[PDB]
Amino acid sequence: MYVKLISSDGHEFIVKREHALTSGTIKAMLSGPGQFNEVNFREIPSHVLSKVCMYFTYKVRYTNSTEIPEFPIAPEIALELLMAANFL
Amino acid sequence: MDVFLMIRRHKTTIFTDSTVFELKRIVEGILKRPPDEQR
Amino acid sequence: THKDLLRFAQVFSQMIHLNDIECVLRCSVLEIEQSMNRVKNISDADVHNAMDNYECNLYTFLYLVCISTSEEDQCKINKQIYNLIHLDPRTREGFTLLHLAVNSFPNALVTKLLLDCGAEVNAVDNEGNSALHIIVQYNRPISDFLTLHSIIISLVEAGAHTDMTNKQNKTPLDKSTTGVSEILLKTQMKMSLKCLAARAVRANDINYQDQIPRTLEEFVGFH
Amino acid sequence: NVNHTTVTNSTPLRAACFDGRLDIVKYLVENNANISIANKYDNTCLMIAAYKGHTDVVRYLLEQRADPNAKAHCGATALHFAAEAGHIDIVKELIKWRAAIVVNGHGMTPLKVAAESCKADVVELLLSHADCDRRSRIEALELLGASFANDRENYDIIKTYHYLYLAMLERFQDGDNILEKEVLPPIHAYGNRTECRNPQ
Ligand SMILES: [Zn+2]
Repeated sequence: MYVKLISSDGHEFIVKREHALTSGTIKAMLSGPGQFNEVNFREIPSHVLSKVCMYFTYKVRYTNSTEIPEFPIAPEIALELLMAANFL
Repeated sequence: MDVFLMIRRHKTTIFTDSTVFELKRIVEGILKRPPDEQR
Repeated sequence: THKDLLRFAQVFSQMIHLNDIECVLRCSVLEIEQSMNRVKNISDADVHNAMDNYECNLYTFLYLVCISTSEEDQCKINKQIYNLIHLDPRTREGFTLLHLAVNSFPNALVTKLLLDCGAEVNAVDNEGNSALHIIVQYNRPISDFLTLHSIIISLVEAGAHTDMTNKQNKTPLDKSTTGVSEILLKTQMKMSLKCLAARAVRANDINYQDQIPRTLEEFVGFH
Repeated sequence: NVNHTTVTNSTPLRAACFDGRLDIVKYLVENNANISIANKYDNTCLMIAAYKGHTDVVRYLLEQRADPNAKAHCGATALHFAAEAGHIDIVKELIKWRAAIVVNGHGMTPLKVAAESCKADVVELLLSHADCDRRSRIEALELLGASFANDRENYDIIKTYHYLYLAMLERFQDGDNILEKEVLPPIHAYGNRTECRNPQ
């Protein structure tokens, strides 16, 4: 009832299943001809998953006014973070 | 309340948000290992 | 009928306050509004019979649709307004029917129906003006709080970027100077990891230099 | 003439101002005018000018360096007096000279008069020249909607709820500076409900 991602570079991570719903294609490839619960997204480096999970948790960090602080800005990894946002 | 644990095991990572023993119990709830072992 | 047709339309507006018909009055410009466009095509100077006749066009729907606001006859009226579904006359400065409707006229019933039938929600004009960029700057905020509510709510449901940028760096939130429109904007948007990432990439002096997919280029150039 | 007039401190210049003919501006207003008068409720020229719906003589009065200060039986000079008058033009005229005002103890703040008047546009114009505390804004917008709930001239239930939503949300943008709504126990006469404080 918790989910765990598999890192293509070799360092997978264990995360809450609340984030599983808040996603683009995780729901897509957690159901279907496969998995009717760990999937290796082999399309990414491991360090990117740290910021992905940080944003994922940040989703519930500020849910339902006015004042919200800034998410930790990626200084130099954003060029690859962009190519990753559309993928998922 | 205010639970936000940046857990980082050996080549293992838990984003888990409780007594220190209860923390080991959560580690057992995942790694399924002895709480004393996961002191 | 350059001014006489507008005169009878004025006559209809008179009986409106004096206390199929609408379809027939529109049938007047059914093709005439299109021959207007054809003559504008024939010569550029022929827009002089037309400068207000774009307005007097949308002026009509500013009244005939105003009173319009049977179901089969209502579908007929939808067909009538469906004339410029794709026959979009590019007006001066790129202001469409929605774009002049938002600017203050300041109506909600006309603006909701023109969106309901279908139009370019994220249409960009000359100098990069957007539909949401105009509504935020209004000089009578406290006077009517029941109209800005409707316009702002209706615009976002159709789909428009709340983090858009003008030719110069001026977001719709930034251009807004009134003290209330900022709140009635900030209480409705959604956020994504994609926009927050692309915003910094565009902000940074580092350029993509065509190292990104082409379909991803207009989620960054727009931002 | 002030000598040939009624007993109670009247002036035929003011009586002519009732007529509002241009002959007044031609002869008497251009020449020397009545300096000052008073009555039971302490009328002065600057008041009766605002009360008169005719404003060319009133504007001309300002053009004659009209004194921006005056008094009555209560503490009212044209901000407690142009409020209920509804002549928005002379309100803008007096704002044009950057005049100020303090509260009237007998009545309320000049902003608060329009709150019970059911009138609305006046508040935004007044707020424009208003550089007072932001705390005033919070309480100056929950009373305009409240009056619409139970009044005579203009009754509209829909605006009442809408005009209070901005009011509460202007109290949660302050960064943990919520000026909460302290309330007494509910009075059985006024129903049995309680004044609301949560956003929902
Ligand atoms: Zn965006």
